[PDB]
Amino acid sequence: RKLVEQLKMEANIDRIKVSKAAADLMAYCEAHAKEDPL
Amino acid sequence: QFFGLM
Amino acid sequence: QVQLQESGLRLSCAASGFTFSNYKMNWVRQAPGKGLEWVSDISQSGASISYTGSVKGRFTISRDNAKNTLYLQMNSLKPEDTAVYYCARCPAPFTCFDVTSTTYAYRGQGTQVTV
Amino acid sequence: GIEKQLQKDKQVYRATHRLLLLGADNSGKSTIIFETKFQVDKVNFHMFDVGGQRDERRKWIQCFNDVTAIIFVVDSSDYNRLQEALNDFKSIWNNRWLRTISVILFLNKQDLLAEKVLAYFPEFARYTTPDPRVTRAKYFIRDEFLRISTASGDGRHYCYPHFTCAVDTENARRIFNDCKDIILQMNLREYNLV
Amino acid sequence: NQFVQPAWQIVLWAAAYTVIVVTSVVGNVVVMWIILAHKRMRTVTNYFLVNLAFAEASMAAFNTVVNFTYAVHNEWYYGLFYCKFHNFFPIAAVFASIYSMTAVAFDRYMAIIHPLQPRLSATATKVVICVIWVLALLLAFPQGYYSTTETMPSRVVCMIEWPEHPNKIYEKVYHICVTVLIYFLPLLVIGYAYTVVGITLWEQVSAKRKVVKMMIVVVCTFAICWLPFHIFFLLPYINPDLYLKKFIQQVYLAIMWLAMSSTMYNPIIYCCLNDRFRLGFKHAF
Amino acid sequence: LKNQIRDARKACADATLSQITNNIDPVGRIQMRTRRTLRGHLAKIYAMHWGTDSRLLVSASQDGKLIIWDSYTTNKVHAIPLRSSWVMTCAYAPSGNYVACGGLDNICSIYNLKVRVSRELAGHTGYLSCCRFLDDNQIVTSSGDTTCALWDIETGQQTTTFTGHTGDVMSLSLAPDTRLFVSGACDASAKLWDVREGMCRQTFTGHESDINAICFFPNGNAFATGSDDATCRLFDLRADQELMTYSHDNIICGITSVSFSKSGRLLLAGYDDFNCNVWDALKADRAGVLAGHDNRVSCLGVTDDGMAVATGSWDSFLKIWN
Repeated sequence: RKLVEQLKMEANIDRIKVSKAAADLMAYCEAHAKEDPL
Repeated sequence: QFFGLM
Repeated sequence: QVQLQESGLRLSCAASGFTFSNYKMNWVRQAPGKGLEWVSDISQSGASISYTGSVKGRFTISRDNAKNTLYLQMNSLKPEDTAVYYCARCPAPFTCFDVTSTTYAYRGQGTQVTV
Repeated sequence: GIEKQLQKDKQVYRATHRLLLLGADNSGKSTIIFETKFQVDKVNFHMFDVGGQRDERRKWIQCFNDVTAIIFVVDSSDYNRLQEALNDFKSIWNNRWLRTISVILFLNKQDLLAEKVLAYFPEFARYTTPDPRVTRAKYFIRDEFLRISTASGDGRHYCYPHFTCAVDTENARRIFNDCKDIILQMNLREYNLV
Repeated sequence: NQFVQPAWQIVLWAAAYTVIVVTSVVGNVVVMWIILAHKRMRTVTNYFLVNLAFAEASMAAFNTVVNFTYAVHNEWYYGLFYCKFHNFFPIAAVFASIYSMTAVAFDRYMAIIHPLQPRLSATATKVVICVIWVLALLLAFPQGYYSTTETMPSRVVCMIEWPEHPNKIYEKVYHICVTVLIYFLPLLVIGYAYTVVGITLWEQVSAKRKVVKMMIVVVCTFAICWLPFHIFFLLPYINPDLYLKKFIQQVYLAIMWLAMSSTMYNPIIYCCLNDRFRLGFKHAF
Repeated sequence: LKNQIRDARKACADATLSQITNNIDPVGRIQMRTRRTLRGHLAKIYAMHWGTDSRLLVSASQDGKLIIWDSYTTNKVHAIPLRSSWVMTCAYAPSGNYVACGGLDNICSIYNLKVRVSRELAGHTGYLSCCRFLDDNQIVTSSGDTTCALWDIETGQQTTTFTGHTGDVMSLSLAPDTRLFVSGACDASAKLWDVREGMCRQTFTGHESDINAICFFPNGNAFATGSDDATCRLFDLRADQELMTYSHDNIICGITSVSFSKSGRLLLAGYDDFNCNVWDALKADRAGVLAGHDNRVSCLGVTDDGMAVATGSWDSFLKIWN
């Protein structure tokens, strides 16, 4: 009963586009090139 | 005499 | 997500969500009034097969990777075989401890079998 | 002088051999987490019995990779509980992180086995021995473990069977001799002799 | 000039000595490369093996080559500084080799008899190696310090020139001390250790019989190969009349070959016993 | 009801991660050398954490020694004998005045650096696996009895008990915002928790075996996972789907420790092939092999300023690579 309620609470979530997450990850990765010692 | 050495 | 579903007299266990030919799978039973007990095991190649001595020479355990499922064949049953039958998998691939456990994360809910 | 005080403690790490104890609830592990220490022949052994964790043992057993020996104690009288001991022995012997170190095998409560047999395995009938009944039963129990122990990994580590009861008092010298033999073979491997 | 040997005998001794120095230095530097290069065999347990291999290689190369090229015609070619150098350093290499064999035997005895006692640390191992080398150079110092190159008609000799005594006490007491510290006591120590180990250690049982047989070979060939060396070097304090002809030259060359025959044995033993050493000799060549 | 979640994640699958990373040059080859070698440990070591000052680190070993070293001079500044020999986790406080340890003794001991034990936390029934400091007052711990716990060190009692796992919990990572934390367990599921709300937020199931290590991305909106099936996966919190699978056919061994750099471009992972790997977090390509250890790598830590990385295996040797 608790697991079904937890999965039902986790079902109603807001999901942005995967390309939007890829673009944000791209922006943070290319925004810190000068502070990367490797 | 021979003078051998170790 | 890993999921093992039992059915079945021939037992069929369906496995999905993970690679099939890299794990050693087990069959365990739960008779009421006692704990769990190991029945038989099968390796990746299907060569190293062992059984419990109480059910040795009677059961036929098999694995096919193309159908991605596990089969068990029973004949000449006994009244002592009335139990809940779980298909289990020990977690480390290319290799096995915790399949006979109270709580396990890689085995199904089991089916009740009574003669 | 921090590094000077460590080296003496280094001797405290080196003169003491650690032991890992397993078994079940019915086996007499206590009468042979919990810590015990005993000195035989001016050599200290310090044995561990982990019993506070859960039944899942596939993660914390990796902590015992460098222990000298594993004492596996088996209940022999109750015949319905041997198959779990066989499966545990096979799983221990076939482990990746436990294949270097060796298992000293104790078969406890032999007097209870004799009292039970003087009152499961379908291959027992076609077995011959390598007061006459108890010898066949005892060496059946021994050989069913030794076929697993000699099935694989015989060169890396060995198994030392032992027959004992709860009223025994000489297990310290036997485990001393077993550890001496284990470390002797390890030293013969380390010194380019074998 | 005396001791001008004919050509065929010089060719025969040159062939034998060339064979023994080539096989000794090849085996010893390969033992160096295997222990110190693979980094998995690099252990505190093998530091005595590295020290023994170094002392045996130094023995073979320096001592055997300079003694043979000296003793072919009894004419020294290297001058007084190298006369001092040969009277100092290769004798210490010999002494350190025998003491490193004693240390290896002590380690094997204390390990096989007492396996539950812990192995010695790297600090104590380095201290033992340092004490071995300091005592070796300290015992080889009186020959190095008293060396002298002298000129005779058509002859140049490197000889130890002790202060003169009416009874020849100084060099006799020195050679007696060298004998009792170099032949007697390490042989007794290695014999007691290998006897106790062989008695205790006498399928995997055949490896133990091989190990006991091989240490029997080690003790016997040490006694055989180092008896006539000390016998001849203690000879002139008992029977000094044997130095008339080239018979003592032949005796000296024969006992130098027999005494330097003990350099080859340890790579042969390590190749015959261990499997990874066989793999190492296979990989090197 | 999870079939609707699977259908929603399938509908959210617009493009792969590598489809959006095409218009950039790859990193290339990344190589490092052992600048410092630490040989003061006797037995096998299990855990390690870097300080926030990037100068002092702490190492936990199974012989009962907790040693705080100096990374610049390769020397020990503190060496604490432990009450229990068996430990599995350690963490050095951001203020630098505290260090925690825990293991099979069911105690989360806290040690003060202003050396004796300060307090001893006893609320877990299983072995501890990972602990990290939020502040100097509150700490988050994880144990193998499927429980994470938020402790207040001033009172020594659990504030929130996180119980949402079915397998034994191996690792946790702290967000840069110090308000959420992700945790991985032995049920092929890693999930996010809120320290204030005391409840789980999202659940991520992508792997096929036990999760052994986890780390946040430097922006706090992604995390990489390492497991026993010889693969790594990158997950995004908002998308809640698998982005990249850093896997190779020539590795069949486990993964024990992962960590990210300052930029997050180089994902550093400790494998079970006696060597670590560096991964491009976008190209999903192999960048180099870190092979300097004779035993299996158990701990791995990258400094906040990224000027060094420390790595340990059970051969009692700590190595700084740069």
